[PDB]
Amino acid sequence: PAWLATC
Amino acid sequence: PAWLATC
Amino acid sequence: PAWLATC
Amino acid sequence: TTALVCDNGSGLVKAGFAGDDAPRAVFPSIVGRPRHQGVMVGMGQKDSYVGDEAQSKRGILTLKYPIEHGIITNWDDMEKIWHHTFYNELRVAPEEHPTLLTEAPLNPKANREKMTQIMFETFNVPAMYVAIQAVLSLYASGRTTGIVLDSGDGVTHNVPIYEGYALPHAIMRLDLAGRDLTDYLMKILTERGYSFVTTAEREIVRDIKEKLCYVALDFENEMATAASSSSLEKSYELPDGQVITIGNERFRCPETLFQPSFIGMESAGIHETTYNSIMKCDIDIRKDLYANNVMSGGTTMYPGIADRMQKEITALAPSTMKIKIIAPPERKYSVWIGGSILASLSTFQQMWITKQEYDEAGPSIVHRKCF
Amino acid sequence: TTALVCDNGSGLVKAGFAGDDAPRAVFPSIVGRPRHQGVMVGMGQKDSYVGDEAQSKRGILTLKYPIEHGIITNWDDMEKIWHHTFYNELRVAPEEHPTLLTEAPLNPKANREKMTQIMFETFNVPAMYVAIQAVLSLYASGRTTGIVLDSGDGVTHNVPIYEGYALPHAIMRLDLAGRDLTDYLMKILTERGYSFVTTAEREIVRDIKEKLCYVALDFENEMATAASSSSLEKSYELPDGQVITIGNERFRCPETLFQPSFIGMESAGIHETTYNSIMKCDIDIRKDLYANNVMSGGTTMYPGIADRMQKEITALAPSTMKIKIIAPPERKYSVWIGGSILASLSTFQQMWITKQEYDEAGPSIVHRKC
Amino acid sequence: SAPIVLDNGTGFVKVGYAKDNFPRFQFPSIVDVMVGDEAELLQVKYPMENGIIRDFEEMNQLWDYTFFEKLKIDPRGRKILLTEPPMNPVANREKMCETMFERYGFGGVYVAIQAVLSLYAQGLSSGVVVDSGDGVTHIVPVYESVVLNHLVGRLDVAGRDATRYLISLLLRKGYAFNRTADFETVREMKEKLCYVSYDLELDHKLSEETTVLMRNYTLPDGRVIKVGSERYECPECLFQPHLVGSEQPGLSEFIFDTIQAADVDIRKYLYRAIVLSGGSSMYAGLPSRLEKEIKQLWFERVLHGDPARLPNFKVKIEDAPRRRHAVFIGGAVLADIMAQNDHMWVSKAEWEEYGVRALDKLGP
Ligand SMILES: Nc1ncnc2c1ncn2[C@@H]1O[C@H](COP(=O)(O)OP(=O)(O)OP(=O)(O)O)[C@@H](O)[C@H]1O
Ligand SMILES: Nc1ncnc2c1ncn2[C@@H]1O[C@H](COP(=O)(O)OP(=O)(O)O)[C@@H](O)[C@H]1O
Ligand SMILES: Nc1ncnc2c1ncn2[C@@H]1O[C@H](COP(=O)(O)OP(=O)(O)O)[C@@H](O)[C@H]1O
Ligand SMILES: [Mg+2]
Ligand SMILES: [Mg+2]
Ligand SMILES: [Mg+2]
Repeated sequence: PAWLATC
Repeated sequence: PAWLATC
Repeated sequence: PAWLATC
Repeated sequence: TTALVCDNGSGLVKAGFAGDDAPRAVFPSIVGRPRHQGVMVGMGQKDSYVGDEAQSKRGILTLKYPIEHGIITNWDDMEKIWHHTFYNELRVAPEEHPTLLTEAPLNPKANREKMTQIMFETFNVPAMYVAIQAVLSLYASGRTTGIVLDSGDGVTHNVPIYEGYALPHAIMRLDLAGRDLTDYLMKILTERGYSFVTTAEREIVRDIKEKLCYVALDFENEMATAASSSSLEKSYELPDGQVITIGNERFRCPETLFQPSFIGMESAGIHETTYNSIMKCDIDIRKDLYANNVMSGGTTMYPGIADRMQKEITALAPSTMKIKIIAPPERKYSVWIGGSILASLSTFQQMWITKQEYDEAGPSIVHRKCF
Repeated sequence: TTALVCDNGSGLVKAGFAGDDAPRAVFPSIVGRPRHQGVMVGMGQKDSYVGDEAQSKRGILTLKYPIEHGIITNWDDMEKIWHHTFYNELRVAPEEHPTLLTEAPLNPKANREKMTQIMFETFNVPAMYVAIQAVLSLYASGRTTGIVLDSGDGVTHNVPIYEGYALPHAIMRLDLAGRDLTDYLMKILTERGYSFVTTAEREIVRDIKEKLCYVALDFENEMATAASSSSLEKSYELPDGQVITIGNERFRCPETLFQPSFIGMESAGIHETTYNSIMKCDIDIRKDLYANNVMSGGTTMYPGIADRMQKEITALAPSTMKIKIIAPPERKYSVWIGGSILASLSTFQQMWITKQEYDEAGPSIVHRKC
Repeated sequence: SAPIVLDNGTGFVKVGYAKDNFPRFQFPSIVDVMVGDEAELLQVKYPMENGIIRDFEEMNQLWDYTFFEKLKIDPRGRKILLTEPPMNPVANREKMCETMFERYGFGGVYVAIQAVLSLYAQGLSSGVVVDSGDGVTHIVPVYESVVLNHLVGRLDVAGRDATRYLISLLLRKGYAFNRTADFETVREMKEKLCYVSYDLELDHKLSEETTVLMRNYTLPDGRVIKVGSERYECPECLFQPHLVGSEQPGLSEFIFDTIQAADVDIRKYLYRAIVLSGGSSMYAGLPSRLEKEIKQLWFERVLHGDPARLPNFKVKIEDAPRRRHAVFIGGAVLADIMAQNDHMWVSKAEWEEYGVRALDKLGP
């Protein structure tokens, strides 16, 4: 979630 | 990997 | 290759 | 009784009849299996998926490429793809039509003979011949000599020929292809912050690679410009809608092909191996090979690849020796065009290896009647 | 007042003292350099490795052979190898030890000049000299007549000699010793399924061919009986623990040696060139050489090469001429034994190339004294 | 005048000095400000859910508390090293170095990789290390004191994910802990009653046929709950990411492919030396289960059903009671080793000029 895209 | 040995 | 020309 | 052909490359199967200027089936070569069990009744819920269906509903199906680096790995998936190609896209029964195949050089004779055996014992084909994915590109170009460099999604090889006489001792092959490039792209994106680890995300990264990725002459100068200014930062949207920005990675990716030291491999680049191969031949034919070298297959549609290769080969070779690259726009289907031309030719008919020959001599015949 | 010898082979190198009957320090002539930049700090890491160290730890180091087909191409690596073999394996100062070198018959005069200049300047030795591997391989057996066929790691050749007088118009040279052989073995293994493209894989193939492959007599009959009967398929283990089977490659490799057409050349096999060299010679020495024909070199250790060689040479040669090919054991060290014997001979001392001659007439003196 | 050690972790944080076997202090990074061991009620943040950082200001508050309350030093020049995942985005370490060089001097830090840190700690020079933290895990090989940097592997399923799956299982059973609290209690019960199944089918049959394996656990409020198959199931959700919702091969197959991607001549030296690090690796029955899984995967992929030569494998996994602080011990050892030369570090100077680019001196 905190990868600016995926996860 | 799929050369039955190396790679 | 190492004959400065051929091979 | 018109013949057909089906180039089953590691990226996508190109299948089409002969005597045509372009193929019909251009469909991706992937097999998807549902991650979950599924409970719906009467609405699809098939136990497998193949072709564009996988790429469409990829967010759930775990994907698998049956063939890797040109060698087959899942014969069941391979024959499933062949069935889907022959009975759904082409809508034809191979029992009344031959089937020309394609394969990369220096591949397992076991793999080739197993392919022939399954094609003969499962589809009841009347004849079945194989060939290289480079002489076909040469035929499509319409020449009779020169060196040919293919960079398919699975492998990357180069082969010289002069007046139709090949030179096996000069052939060169490497396992570098678009998959390693996509892996390196995912790694450098994670370095940026964007994470891509699944198969659908791998396909998205491959689409990004196909869309925006180039090369340059001065890699160090490009790196300096990208680190100083932001004129190279390009944007791309995703199905979710959250746009993203990418910088020097677009051109840092192919540096793996031009510098395998990035990914870890120790072999040299395409320019060095091409120079070595050319040097393995005789000078009287090297003079011409330098003057006409053709590119084919995917992984070479990048913009500017011609200038980089030209500069590299010119710096590696003497100056007085003129050099000219041949990179037309119709390269992704050059092997198919060559296969169609060869199937439409007349003499090649006599070379077709039929069913009775295989039945009486076994698969070992393929290693003699063919290349 | 003693001596010293150092045979520099394309693949290996063997150095030591004279007088003895066997070499002292033999090791591969290679240089390994680290390719994966960035190491764990504190433990320390060297810049380059040589000798058995590289072959022991090579999965991370790219290897380079400073010699190709008997010719030198990396003088820095050659100097490093000389330093390692003169200061570590022997731990002897060469300033008070006259050394001896080796070199294929036909090689660049510039290469020989650079070799002698390096040995004279960068080591400050009292004297030195060069020779031909053929003469030393012959001195090993002691016989003075006949023809000698040498085959190292990257270069091979044949040379006749009669009563000490050599026939330079009959010497023959070729570049098929073990390198194109290893390459063709890699190619056939890829054809079988196993891939070998790196340098560590190249050393693995060198070892597997040294241990398993062997030449045959009837190539076609052996290929037929191997394709029909699976009695020749032999297994070999790898450092990881795997196992790989090999069949007709053991015949195809020496067959490639005999038929360079498989490699992409037009030259003829060793037998044809040997018969041609013997033909250019006079008739009496032709007869005297047909009897005493010796084979040496590491490549010569293929089981069953003498019988096949004599069979071919007899089939292509006239009758009434007994052809007794000879190939004694420990032949790959025959050059070293010949060099040691030559250095031990008192007369040969007068032929030493001292430092005054080099300082006066430069390195070109090597030619006049040779 | 010796440097300090600080391996800022996902949910925990351990600190000591340049040379100390056991960490002097360790406390959860949970969060006037309550940052520190005061967690024993204000807001709960848990900023570092993974190796990434989100609330950099709360991280600064936590570091201030650690340096002023747990520690009594506020220097500018005293070197202090750090830790981070292998492929942690550059922005995280950039912001970390920026704050630690602006708010404080700390001339010279030289952040490093928990893999090589734990490797130093064990006092080794070759082998593969599998760190299993709370929010992320990674795998790093090494041979003859050399890093590959191209076969390193990351995997974002461990700790927190297994805890969430256990919560979902207890919900399926009926017991619910929807409150933000009780997360620590569930973590405690997990680390207390959990173990990998050497034989998954055997454990399933046992749980389905027998009343044993069912335990009763108390809570701080006073009530009691019952735990069953979840005990031996959560290590399976760790082993089977597809169960959690991620598309990855797992752990054993992951390390197997990572090693096979290397050179044959190294593979052996990796099967003979395998170390672990992180509290998540302390699940009972994990090492032998992983060894058996590796053996089966080899038997399947390579030999295809030939057990004649399987015993000639010689696999030797490694485990110790100090994997909980292996990264800390390695950081301390490396700090004590490099405390002499300041060139290898990145002093407070040469920062405004090309500070960010100086951080590229570590990873080419
Ligand atoms: N005795 C135990 N048994 C099993 N698991 C445990 C035990 N003790 C702690 N854990 C787990 O370990 C996790 C804490 O890991 P820790 O914070 O030490 O990793 P880390 O070193 O911070 O990793 P990173 O440096 O990558 O962030 C907790 O979420 C908890 O579930
Ligand atoms: N426009 C493009 N730009 C860059 N790369 C491309 C482009 N189109 C295709 N590719 C690459 O080419 C690969 C397809 O290879 P392909 O030519 O189909 O191999 P084969 O000839 O074996 O079928 C894909 O993996 C993709 O990454
Ligand atoms: N027992 C053996 N069987 C087959 N080949 C061998 C054997 N021993 C050595 N060789 C080959 O011989 C080569 C060594 O050549 P060598 O005789 O040292 O050349 P030089 O005479 O120039 O030193 C090696 O490359 C190796 O492949
Ligand atoms: Mg292709
Ligand atoms: Mg030799
Ligand atoms: Mg950790």
